[PDB]
Parts: sequence; structure tokens; C-alpha cells
Amino acid sequence: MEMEKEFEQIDKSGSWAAIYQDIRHEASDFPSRVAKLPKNKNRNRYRDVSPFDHSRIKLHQEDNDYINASLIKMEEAQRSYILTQGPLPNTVGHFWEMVWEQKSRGVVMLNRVMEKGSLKCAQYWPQKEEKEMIFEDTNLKLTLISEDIKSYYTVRQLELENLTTQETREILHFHYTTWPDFGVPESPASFLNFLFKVRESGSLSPEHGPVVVHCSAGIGRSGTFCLADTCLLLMDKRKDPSSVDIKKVLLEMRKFRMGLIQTADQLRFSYLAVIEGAKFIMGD
Repeated sequence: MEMEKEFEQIDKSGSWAAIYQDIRHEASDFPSRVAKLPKNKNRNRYRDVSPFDHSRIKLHQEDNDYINASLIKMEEAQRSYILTQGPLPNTVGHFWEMVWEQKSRGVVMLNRVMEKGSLKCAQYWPQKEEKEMIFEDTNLKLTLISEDIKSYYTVRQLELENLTTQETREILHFHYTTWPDFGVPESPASFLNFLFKVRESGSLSPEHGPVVVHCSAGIGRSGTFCLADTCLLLMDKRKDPSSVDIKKVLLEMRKFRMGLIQTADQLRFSYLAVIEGAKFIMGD
């Protein structure tokens, strides 16, 4: 069924909360035993959001390999993503270790450091060129190279240096700064504009490691981003674009991280973004 007609059907019958609960009921349940070990309690921002064991990213260190992060590998679309929580004061060094070890080119941040008067993640990148950051636990240095502030998002060029070997890499930081404190955006236009800027940079392409995407818990706004990207790519690849089933794609992604898309409003917004984004992938 054309999602656009599916959309109006659900909208006129006001059944979004019902569709969404059906997804929650059918979603995969896999063990997350490593996340729950006592030694890792201060590595998790939220007690009820954990990576599954089978898909978790392992840090390359004998001490403790745990980070709250998951590899979402989409086989038909030929795209991979790493979804992670916003880094905590004691996990910022682990976060940049993962970026280095997984050979990522881009980091996508979908939250502000403070929202609703509370801290939603650590200030984990430098704000001034001349004030670089050193992460002593993982032996990495991080420098701000340039900053381009736009109305709906900011793009930063960063230099990550492995102090052990003195190799350096350019990392691109894509910061969507205008998601509202409550609810979802009224129009998907600025979100789609942002997605296409990430695509244009190379950060999603198979020559690099997977993009790292986060919000506060790494499941809500973050799920919306990868769900929309993968659905649009499938519509590009297939002979029959109306065969793309957004609910089935979401359940496939939930095999790799729990709780992706956190509200029925985020589900509706994901439909809106794919429907409106389609009106480019087909030529215009």
C-alpha cells in the first residue's frame, strides 16, 4: 500500500497510538546482559535503554570493552549506522575511542546539551579553536578546526589525533539544533534539508566506517533519522518504490537496538518525512 494513502487512512481514523503499540508488541527482545553488569552502571545514562549483546559495539581494550552503542546493519539498503546515547561525564573518552576504532567520518547530534532545564549530554567537543581537549583515559586529542552556524543546524570540522601513533583524521560534526523541547517539528523540511547535508558530506558512504548518531538516549530522534534515510534509499534502489513498508523497516531496525521511535508522534513524523522526501528521489 502506498504509504501516502496509509497515512491519510490512519490520520482520518486517528489511530496512530494504535499502530505504534502494535510495533512495540511485535518488536524483538534479545539479551542485554553486558549492559546490566554492576561494573557498567555508570556507563548507562538510562536504566531502561541498553544495547543488545549481539549488536553492541565493543571497545578495543582488555580492561572493560563496554559502551552503550549498537550497530544497525541494513542489508538490502547497504547502509550501516552506530546509534549511541549522549556521552556522560565519564564516557566522553570512550565515545571518541569508538569513533576512532570504527573509522567513522561523521557524528550526527540531534539534541542540545541542555533541554527542559536539565543536562541531556556532556559538552564532549571543544567550543574554541585555541582550547583543545585531551582525553587521558583513551589517549586522544580533539581540536576544533572550523564552525559553520546556520539557522537550523551547525556543522563543525574537528581533528581527532591518536596520541599513541600521531595519526590524525578529520571528523565532521553535524548538529541539528532546533528539534523542539516537546513534540516533533511541524514540517519535515528542515530535517530533510539536514539529512541531505549529511549525505552530501560523504559521512554515510561505504568508503567510511558507520556514521555515529545520537540524541539523549539514542533511540527516539536517532531512530527517526536512520529510519527516514534507509526508507528513502530503498525507494531509490527498487523497481517499485511503493513497495517500501515503513513499519517493516522499523521492525528490522529494532532487531539491532531497542525502542527506536519513542512516541506515536515520532512515528507520524517519520511517515511525513519519507513522503515529502520521496518528491525528490524520483527526479524533481
